[PDB]
Amino acid sequence: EGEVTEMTPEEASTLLIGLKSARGQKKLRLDPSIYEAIQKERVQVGDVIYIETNT
Amino acid sequence: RDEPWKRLPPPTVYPVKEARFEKYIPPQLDGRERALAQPPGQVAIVIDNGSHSVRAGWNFEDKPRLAIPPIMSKYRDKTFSFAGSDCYAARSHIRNAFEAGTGIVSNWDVMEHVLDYVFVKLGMNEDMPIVMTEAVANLPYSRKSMSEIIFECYGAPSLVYGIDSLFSFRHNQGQTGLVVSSSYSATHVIPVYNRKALLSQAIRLNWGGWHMAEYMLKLLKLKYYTGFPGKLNSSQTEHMVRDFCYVSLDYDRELAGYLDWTGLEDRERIVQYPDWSKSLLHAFRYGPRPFDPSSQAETHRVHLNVERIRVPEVLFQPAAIAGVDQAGLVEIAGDILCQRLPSLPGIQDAPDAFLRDVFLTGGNTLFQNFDERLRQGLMALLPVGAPLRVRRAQDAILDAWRGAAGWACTEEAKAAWITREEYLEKGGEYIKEHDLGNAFA
Amino acid sequence: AQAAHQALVEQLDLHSIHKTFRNPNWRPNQRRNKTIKAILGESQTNIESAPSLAPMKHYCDVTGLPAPYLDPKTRLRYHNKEIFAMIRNLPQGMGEQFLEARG
Ligand SMILES: Nc1ncnc2c1ncn2[C@@H]1O[C@H](COP(=O)(O)OP(=O)(O)OP(=O)(O)O)[C@@H](O)[C@H]1O
Repeated sequence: EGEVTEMTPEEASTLLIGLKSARGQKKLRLDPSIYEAIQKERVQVGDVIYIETNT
Repeated sequence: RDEPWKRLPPPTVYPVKEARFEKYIPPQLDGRERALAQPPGQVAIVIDNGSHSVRAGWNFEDKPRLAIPPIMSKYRDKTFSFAGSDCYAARSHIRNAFEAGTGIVSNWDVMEHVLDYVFVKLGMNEDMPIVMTEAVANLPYSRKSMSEIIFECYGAPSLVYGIDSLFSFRHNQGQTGLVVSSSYSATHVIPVYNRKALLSQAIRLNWGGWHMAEYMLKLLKLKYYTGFPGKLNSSQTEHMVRDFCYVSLDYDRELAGYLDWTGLEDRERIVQYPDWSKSLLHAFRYGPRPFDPSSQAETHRVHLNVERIRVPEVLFQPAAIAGVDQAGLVEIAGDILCQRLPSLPGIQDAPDAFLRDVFLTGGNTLFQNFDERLRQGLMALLPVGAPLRVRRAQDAILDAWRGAAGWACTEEAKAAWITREEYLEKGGEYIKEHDLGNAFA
Repeated sequence: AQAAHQALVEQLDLHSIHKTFRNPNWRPNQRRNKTIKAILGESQTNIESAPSLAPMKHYCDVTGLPAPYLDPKTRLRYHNKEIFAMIRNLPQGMGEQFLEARG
């Protein structure tokens, strides 16, 4: 759970997402197929999201 | 319905604590007799040039001798020109040595008489070194004029300028941290890396205790709208802020349900001076008790509900409450910790070192729940797992003097003095580059 | 009766005590006691103040409660209809003082 801090495409692919909570933010490296599931949803700058890591 | 004010208890009221005089004139001469008994090189007079309270004393003690405002007043009927706390705030021709709103001295005809009162009440009948504080990133003309008043008017062996918050850092036995000091004129944030201030990237917020007092005066001027029969001085509003304001932990939930009727009798703080149950404006101005019947000891009252948590909140949300177009304290601290210090070459660990000791120095800090708000803000900004430990100094308004007291007679201070012939040769704006003072020019 | 007050005014004085250490050769200059604008004009440090760029939560400026909507006539944030009534019937010369206290 948490608020998106940045949407940074690293390679030119892998896109880091910082998930800010009320206890601290945390970097997160995404697969280039889970990002095409984030991107179908309309997540832009500071939307709170709920990423399942496993499924 | 008579229920909401039938079983309501009688009020517990607090009087006005206006900054009046106090009946003391000591000509203390017992300090020079102890100062002339010590060996040379270990005697120096330390003056904290504070904007709210200039302090002065000798370095071999723990408490300062003189703690006066920079108030002077001169007039005539024989000419009286006394200064300091001897002014009663019943004649006031008061003008201050500091410019109103900024800790940069630009009223030198007042500062000369304030230093005159200091050297008289310490005892000078005749040449000691001077360690003196200043503000961060001081203007060169002010330092030139202060050095000219020290050498030419009085006659001194040497003086050295320093930042008082960094002296309180050096007395608190820290090595590397993020000194956040909320003073009377401005709130500084200074990162310190191995006993050295990184003054190329320190940030001052332009808010302070004087701004607290003036903004509290404006909100009590606009709250009591139809005319309040009473003299609304700035200093009595400052003493209201000193003992009736606290930084709230979770602000947007505390604020919106603050003026509810159920329990307003314990939130409200009331101040003397020498239908209605539906509207909130009666609860906002007057309280859950009924209206003022225009009595003697009823019209001359000031009620405080929102001003307890609205005025000390401007340090964190400045652009909305008071319209100062700058950033909050949490956002400045996060900008320095997360975006500048990892991008600076020459230092090893940006989160693992500066977060070991974040402590709070200045006088505008002794509010209930102020360190916890900053700790929750930095916990919301920093990555998970950083060992954050925010604390405060031991003697927050007096450690700025004690830090320069302990520093005054060491080898680094001896290698940073400016003697009289160095002032005669190098000029006026000469800077011994010490790790506490400003950058050399 | 006022002799004690007169003695308190007399003993609290600077000219009553002779200046045994002030240098009489020094003379003060007239071009002092300036402002920050004048000193910054002399030198043309103290430009380390930084603004912000973020959404601000706008509160009321009559009371301190959170207020979500303003006015066209006077541009005041206000909480509910009692504060709107007191805004629309306030005497002139104060509706600018609320924006002066806000900025
Ligand atoms: N017990 C207290 N609770 C809250 N605030 C207090 C308390 N005691 C003092 N203060 C505040 O501390 C402020 C004085 O701070 P201080 O005189 O140490 O600043 P300063 O060192 O003169 O500032 P500068 O270094 O800019 O000159 C006053 O505004 C006062 O409101």
